[PDB]
Amino acid sequence: MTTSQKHRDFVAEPMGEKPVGSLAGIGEVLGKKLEERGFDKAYVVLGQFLVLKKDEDLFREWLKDTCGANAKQSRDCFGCLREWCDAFL
Amino acid sequence: TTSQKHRDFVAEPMGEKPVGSLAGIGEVLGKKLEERGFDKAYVVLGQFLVLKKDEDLFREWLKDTCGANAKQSRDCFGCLREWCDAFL
Repeated sequence: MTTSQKHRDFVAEPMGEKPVGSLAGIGEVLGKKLEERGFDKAYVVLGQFLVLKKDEDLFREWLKDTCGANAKQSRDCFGCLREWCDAFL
Repeated sequence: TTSQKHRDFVAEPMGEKPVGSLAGIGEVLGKKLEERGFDKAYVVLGQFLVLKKDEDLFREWLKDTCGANAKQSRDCFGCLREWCDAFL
């Protein structure tokens, strides 16, 4: 396995009310910016992922535009949501 | 109370179910939702989640987007709310 332990912890269980910083790739800096834009719980970011029909390009650009995520951060966040959905949705 | 359609939806993961699997979303509403990009039930769940599960704003969005009446929007909200309580 090459994923983070943090990814593995997120994808191992339903997310409930977990904060946005529980997502892989979302450190404290990106998490604060997301919270300031209203994306305060991980499920709100899941919602955007789903409204974009799980499209990697659109979601990763949305994250870049919304909190300044770089390529690795947005890839990690996308992959964590994608695997969570494959497990639970 | 609730329909069997509702109970069937809240009983299991929705996967790739079409938008018409949602309680309240009949033939006409489903067509108008597909026309606007909401072709799968999970895309509507996405909007419910982006709106932070807010009942008034979600039901208003659904009326604005596909013409759902009060019963239809109530049914659709309730099935997404109960699905999330079971699975999210």
